Amino acid sequence: KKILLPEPSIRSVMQKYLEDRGEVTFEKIFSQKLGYLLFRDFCLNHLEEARPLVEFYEEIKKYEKLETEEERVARSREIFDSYIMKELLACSHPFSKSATEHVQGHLGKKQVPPDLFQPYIEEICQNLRGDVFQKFIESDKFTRFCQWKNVELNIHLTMNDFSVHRIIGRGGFGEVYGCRKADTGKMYAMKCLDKKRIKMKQGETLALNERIMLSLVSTGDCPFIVCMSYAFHTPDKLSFILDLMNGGDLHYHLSQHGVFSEADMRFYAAEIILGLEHMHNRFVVYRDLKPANILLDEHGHVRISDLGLACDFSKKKPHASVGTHGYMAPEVLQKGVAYDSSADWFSLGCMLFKLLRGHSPFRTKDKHEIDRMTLTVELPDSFSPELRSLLEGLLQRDVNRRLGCLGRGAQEVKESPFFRSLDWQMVFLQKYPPPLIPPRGEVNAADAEDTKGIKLLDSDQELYRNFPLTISERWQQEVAETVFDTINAETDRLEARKKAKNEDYALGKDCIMHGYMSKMGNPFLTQWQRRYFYLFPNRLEWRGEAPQSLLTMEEIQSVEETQIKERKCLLLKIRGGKQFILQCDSDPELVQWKKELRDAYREAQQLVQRVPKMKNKP
Amino acid sequence: SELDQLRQEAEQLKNQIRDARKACADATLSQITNNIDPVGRIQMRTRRTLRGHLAKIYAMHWGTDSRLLVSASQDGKLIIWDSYTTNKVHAIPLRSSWVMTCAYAPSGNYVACGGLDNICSIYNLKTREGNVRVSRELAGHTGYLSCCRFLDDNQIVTSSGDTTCALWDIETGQQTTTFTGHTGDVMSLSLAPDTRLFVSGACDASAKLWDVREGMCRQTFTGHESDINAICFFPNGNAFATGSDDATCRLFDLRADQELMTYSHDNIICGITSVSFSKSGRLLLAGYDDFNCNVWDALKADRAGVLAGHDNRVSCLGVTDDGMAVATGSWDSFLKIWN
Amino acid sequence: ASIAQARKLVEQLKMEANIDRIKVSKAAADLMAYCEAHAKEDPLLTPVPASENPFRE
Ligand SMILES: O=C(NCc1cc[nH]n1)c1cc([C@@H]2CCNC[C@H]2COc2ccc3[nH]ncc3c2)ccc1F
Ligand SMILES: [Mg+2]
Repeated sequence: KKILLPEPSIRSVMQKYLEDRGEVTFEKIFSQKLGYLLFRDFCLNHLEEARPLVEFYEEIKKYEKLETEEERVARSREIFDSYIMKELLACSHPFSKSATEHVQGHLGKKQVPPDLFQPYIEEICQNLRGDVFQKFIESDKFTRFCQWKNVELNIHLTMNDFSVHRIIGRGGFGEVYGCRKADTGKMYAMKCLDKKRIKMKQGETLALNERIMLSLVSTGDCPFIVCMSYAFHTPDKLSFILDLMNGGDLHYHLSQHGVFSEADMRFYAAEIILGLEHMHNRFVVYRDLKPANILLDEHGHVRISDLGLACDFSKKKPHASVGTHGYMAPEVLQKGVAYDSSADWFSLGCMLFKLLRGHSPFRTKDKHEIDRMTLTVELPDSFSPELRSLLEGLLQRDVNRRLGCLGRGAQEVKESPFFRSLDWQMVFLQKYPPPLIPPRGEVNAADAEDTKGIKLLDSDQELYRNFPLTISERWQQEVAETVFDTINAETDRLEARKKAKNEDYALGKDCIMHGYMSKMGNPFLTQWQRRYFYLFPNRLEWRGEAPQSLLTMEEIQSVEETQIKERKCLLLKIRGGKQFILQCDSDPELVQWKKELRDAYREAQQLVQRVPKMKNKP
Repeated sequence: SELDQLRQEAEQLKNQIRDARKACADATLSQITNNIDPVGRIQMRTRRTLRGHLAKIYAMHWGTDSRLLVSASQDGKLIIWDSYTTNKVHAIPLRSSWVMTCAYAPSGNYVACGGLDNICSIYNLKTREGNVRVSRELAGHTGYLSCCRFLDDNQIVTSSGDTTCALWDIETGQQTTTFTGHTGDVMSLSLAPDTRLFVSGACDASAKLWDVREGMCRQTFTGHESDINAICFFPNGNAFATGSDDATCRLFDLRADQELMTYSHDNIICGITSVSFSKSGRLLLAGYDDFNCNVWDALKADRAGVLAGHDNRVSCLGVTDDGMAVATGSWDSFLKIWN
Repeated sequence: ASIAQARKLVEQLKMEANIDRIKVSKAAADLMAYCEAHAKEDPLLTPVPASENPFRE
């Protein structure tokens, strides 16, 4: 049930797989979580030239994360008097003149912003690529990177990889469960959607669009949006793996608590703004902002969820009327009129008034009555003048008079005198105490008797081909904080007992690629022999002893991917009408073996044609 | 024009050579030997079968001890077989998979091979504690190495697909002499017994006789209708035989400067891959693409016997220096010793 | 195309032309005389007993 790393022999096939995609640059490996951890694991222990370069980088990244100026004054002297001043006395300071002048110039004036050592970041990188990055690829740490990268590119999730627990959310198209990923033990939420509930309710467009929207946002680790780590589907369910939020939504808590005060709503307001800022920096309009779509974690902090109605406006702006009645902006209800992020800020003012006075500002149960009352605004006397100024600016009907739509985005709302007391860095760090702390576990804390009588055709399943997805930044972070350390240690022990127990057949020759595959002998006996294959420009050998049999590139006629027992395998056709089927241990291996074998026989057969001694004559 | 004159002059010289040759054909070899008794159905059996070589065999060569032989295979390996016990003495893994030819040195201390890597590799065998490794990589050809043969432990002659041959100083790796003259891929070369001359057959359908020490071409033999794949000297050094894709072997005399005999039959249609003479020069053995080796009477051109082994092309053969046996290499991964 | 190449070809054909040749009857006899002088030293022509034959025991 745990993670098994492949043997280091996986490096041969993986390094070519990555090089065909340009994934072996410094800009692409350094910016990966597991890659950075392994790269520094090499620079700190396995090398002395770049050890002070990385520790300099790590001391700067610590300094960026300092909260107060009182701490930045004490840190800037230490970093300067150690990684700049001491290196400069030994003359081995490999940095430009402008870098030292910028840091020293600020220290004399004693102005220490979190971006003080940013000029060094550009140069520490330049000194780590092209030279130290090449010695790193030779080392055993980059092999370990190939082992881990093979696991990531071989992810195929099903319901059996999660231990599903209680229900924490009920909707019109499915349920949301709290689950644990047994792979690493990370707690998640599972959003299951019924395809048969999707076909009847004509909701095929929403589920498809929700996955696209989750993919745009689930990067960068936003604490105020419910982000996605994986997406998979069973023959009758769609499954999203999302942040765990087992505290109900606000639409439920608003009934149990009543309306919130200005100070209690200020908390929920600030966090929702930072979440909207994250979607707007990624060109996503939510246009469904209502208390039902704001969940609470175990501590009381909130996130935005259900991006089904959100659309992308990075190239073309929407105009259709989509949202919940009472929160839709005036330009949203008007079909034919375009709109951008301005729709969210109006929905915010609707939701924030509902937390203060218990109902939508435009209320008392007819939809057409709400559409008209807000199309073309009185505020109670129990509102502070700063709160009035915020809602008045947020609920302006004209798009040119509405706060947050005047050219600066979310920064305009932050500068409202209603938030004059907040430190938004402390808001982002979730440092402000939430007003309502959810209980230990209630029922239907996220809700709103007919069934169906229909089945799913093959044509409906074709809309869910490209539904599987794995967010790379999420999986690496999940592993880095759980088992990345203890697994590396266990694999180091197994690879050490193997070397202490055991001459390689590939070095010194002209080998292209080597590794493990499984050829089939007698199919009726489910016979699968696992041999170590060596690919040469003219032949393909394998052993288990020295290689006793092989297969020449002249024999190969075609290479085809086929299915054998619900598993993807390679099919080779031989000159004598014979067939030869191989099976790999992972998807990247099968993709790489197929590509290299196709190129090997096509190039060998074209070369033999022009050699009179080797070619075939009548 | 001068280029027109030099073409007409080269044309008249060709006619002059043809007439000078036709002036020496008073009789034929068939008439001269029409009195000696035939050899008589030469029948040989397989005595040893050399098993190994995971793919096709492209070339072999006997050692001067008439006991050890080396072979070059599609599996990128050289194997130095002990023919008396079929024990693999050395198994040399090559740095390149595309190997086409090999050779055993007269002293038995070195072996050489090469191919589409365009390099002749000298592998040493006398270094202490086994581990036979490259002692020199001879680089200079701009085409595939097709054949190579040692003179001594310090000089080796090579033929390549760049339409040239060459003579190397093994100690320094220098290309001492280049033998230009062919207009197609040079395929095979054979050394004269005195090692002062060597012949070479090529894809221009012509063989050529070269002076090793003077580096020039002495005589050029036409006659074949397609590529010349193999060439072998007569035991005394005055004549040689060639094997071609035209399904014929031909005997050429040096002192007569023309062809003497054509070895052909109406049933044989496929081309020849290798040729060799028996010790006395009476028998001409030729490997064919129909998986057979044919034994010819070199003096009467009759077919004596057929070595009917193997299941694919016979790619190489060779007689020992004592004439005790004949080895054959095939595309079916096997070597057989006939006697 | 090359003028120097045409000189080198004409000079080569002169070399191949200005040699001394012999009658085919002479060359054919000398070859026949070699096969006779060594027919008894050829293990393939004249069969050899099993004791002297290294590939049979
Ligand atoms: O079906 C549903 N929505 C329609 C649609 C169409 C396409 N995708 N979704 C739908 C809704 C819900 C609730 C309903 C109330 N408001 C919020 C919304 C989100 O619920 C939660 C609750 C706890 C959570 N922890 N982690 C994530 C998460 C989500 C639940 C299940 C559904 F299938
Ligand atoms: Mg509109």
